[PDB]
Amino acid sequence: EFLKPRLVDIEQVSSTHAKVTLEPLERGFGHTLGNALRRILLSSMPGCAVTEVEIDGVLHEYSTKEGVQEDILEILLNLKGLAVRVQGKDEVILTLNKSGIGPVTAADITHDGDVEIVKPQHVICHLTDENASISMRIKVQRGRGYVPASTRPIGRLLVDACYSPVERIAYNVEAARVEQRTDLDKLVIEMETNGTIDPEEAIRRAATILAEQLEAFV
Amino acid sequence: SVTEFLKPRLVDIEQVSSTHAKVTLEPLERGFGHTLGNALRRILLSSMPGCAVTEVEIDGVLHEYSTKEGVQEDILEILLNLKGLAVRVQGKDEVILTLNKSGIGPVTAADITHDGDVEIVKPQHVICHLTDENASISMRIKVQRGRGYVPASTRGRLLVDACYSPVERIAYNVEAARVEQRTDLDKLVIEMETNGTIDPEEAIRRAATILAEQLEAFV
Amino acid sequence: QDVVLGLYYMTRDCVNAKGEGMVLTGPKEAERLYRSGLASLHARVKVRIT
Amino acid sequence: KPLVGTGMERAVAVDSGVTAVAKRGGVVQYVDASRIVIKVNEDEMYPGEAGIDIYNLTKYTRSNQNTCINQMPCVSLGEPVERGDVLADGPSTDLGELALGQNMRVAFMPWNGYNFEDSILVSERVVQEDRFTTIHIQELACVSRDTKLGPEEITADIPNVGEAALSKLDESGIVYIGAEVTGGDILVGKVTPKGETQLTPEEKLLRAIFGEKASDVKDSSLRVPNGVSGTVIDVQVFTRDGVEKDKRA
Amino acid sequence: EIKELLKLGDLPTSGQIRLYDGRTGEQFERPVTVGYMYMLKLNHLVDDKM
Repeated sequence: EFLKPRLVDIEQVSSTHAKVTLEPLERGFGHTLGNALRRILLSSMPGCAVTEVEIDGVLHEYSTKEGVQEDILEILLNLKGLAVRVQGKDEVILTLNKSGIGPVTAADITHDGDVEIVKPQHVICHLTDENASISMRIKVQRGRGYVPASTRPIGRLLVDACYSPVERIAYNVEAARVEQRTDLDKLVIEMETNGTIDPEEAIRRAATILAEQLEAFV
Repeated sequence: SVTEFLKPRLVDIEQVSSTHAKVTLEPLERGFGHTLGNALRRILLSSMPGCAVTEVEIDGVLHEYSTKEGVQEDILEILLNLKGLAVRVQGKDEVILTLNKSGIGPVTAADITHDGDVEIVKPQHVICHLTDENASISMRIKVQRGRGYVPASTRGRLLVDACYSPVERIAYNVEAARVEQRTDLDKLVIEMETNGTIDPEEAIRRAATILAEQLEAFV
Repeated sequence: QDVVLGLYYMTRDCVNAKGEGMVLTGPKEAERLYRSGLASLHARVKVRIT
Repeated sequence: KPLVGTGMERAVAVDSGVTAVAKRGGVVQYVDASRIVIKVNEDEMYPGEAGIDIYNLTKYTRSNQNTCINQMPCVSLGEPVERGDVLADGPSTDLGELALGQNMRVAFMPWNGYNFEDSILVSERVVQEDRFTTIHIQELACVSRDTKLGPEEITADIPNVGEAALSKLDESGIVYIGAEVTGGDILVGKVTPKGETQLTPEEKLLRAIFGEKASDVKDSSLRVPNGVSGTVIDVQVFTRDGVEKDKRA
Repeated sequence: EIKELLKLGDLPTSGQIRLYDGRTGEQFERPVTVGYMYMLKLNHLVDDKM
């Protein structure tokens, strides 16, 4: 009867994109599982994108702050790409306080050890003069998919939500000459995340989602 | 809150004669209709356990475009009829059945020797028409249990394309579903037609079991 | 324009494609073969048509 | 930055007065979101006056077509600049090259009829990246005039509407800057003594018997057009000579 | 020159690559033309027309 595939290798190429292996797979099941897992991963993976941002002297996102080279809109756009991991809390409020010339990066955020910033070098903005400072509050929540700010004080700036750690998924079906048996498929899934989700955890969540959806008629 | 989705239910199962059915699921999450339908279709028409006529030997035929006296159907047509001969067999993998008959008229499936544990699901399935008296059709059909569709092109004995999978046709049709407020959802609509070995619902549930078992190593 | 192109591509033949020359038991078998990837959409065959 | 251009993008961008072309070469002494200060080189410096160029970038402002005109600096601190080089790039420009749109990955094939005649099928990634998101600035003018039956007033005491609808207004009856208004919201609620007629003794007695305190003030109350949302970025009050400008003004 | 520049990269000289269907995961025969084209968002927005 059917051989059950299992996770045999997690080949971490870089910090962001990994390459997991599922083996063994019968004829045809390789493509079926690859496409199903690709759709599930690209569709529904929990993420921790920013939701709201509050700068002290800013009333709306179409203004400017003295000494900041970037418009508030560009700051919000940069934050929208911030990759962050939260473990214990569904919702957290990070703080960023910086003063003096230089690139205000994601590493200037308050540590808050329960929250991990995967790209400390991710530039947020630039400060041009010594007497210019940015003191701002960022609201990071768990979620799923894409939640535009339009669907969901006069100082609160909403940034569109991008709760999707995955960025690219590609599955290849190769030949697995193992178990003294020929024409057994091996599914190599190369997944490029933003660094906030474990590839093994991502595959596990995708399989769990597919099984839960499949339980409706079994 | 970010882990539980809209788990669908079999909202409508409208059916026609037992070899055909139409199942409907709603409301599926955005995009899940296509993936579920594609996975089910692939598993059902590519890898489903079953048994069908694998190869038939005639007493006096050694070539595909051969001729027999007194049979209206050509070798091609009788091979086609045997291809659609739905057969159910017990745990035994391969079995050989014999068909012997003389006289003017149809040669139905029931005409096959009833001895053995092989069960015929379409007894009135026409295999051939023989029009004369002195000619007698004598043949042996070998049926094996397989894992989908295996064309005879994959390599006086005649090879028949073995269609092990019970399903004759399957097609999913993802449509638009509705919820209290959400609208960008899916309404999976499976339409199945089987050869009669098992019911369409049984085929769907077997495919779901196969997929879930294949995913037990991660869940 | 798109439907006619799709139908023109569907109903067409080439001298040699996958699953050519095999005899089919009906249109349902043809669709099963095409979806399963065992025969090209445009390959000369024999089909039992009613 | 069109990947496949023709070499005329830079000329078009520079010649049209949308960028901040450096009048004289020098070194960028200061640069923020709304200003550039270039310390001119000694070679190009006139005698006497000193002599550093100041470019005040035009931030978010309305165009004739209700688009957004916004100049963003394209230079950093201490970066040398030559004469004629772009310091800030206006709308539809990247590093001084005309960029009217966005370049993205396109495939030519029919797709289930969703690109049937001339339709385009766009992925959710295009809208996720907000690359074709546009800012449109819209101007709404409420004019209080001196009509018959008295003048018009910009007071916040709007009849027939609760305090919830008037929460976003200040004490002077004008919306706050930065308030997120949607269709139907009252931006500047003006109600005028130009209301309705006066009721004769029997008529007025009957009206008061019904238990209603409708006054001689009607509701004009400029409000956002239905279906239009956004954020208020500027409020300008032009007052005629001798009118006792209000607290908001 | 376009072919030469394509070959300088690891791209096919024909300008057409092989694409797979996002829904079914099945390869599209007849390799399709994929590139990078400059879309413009013209000032005719639906919400200004409805």
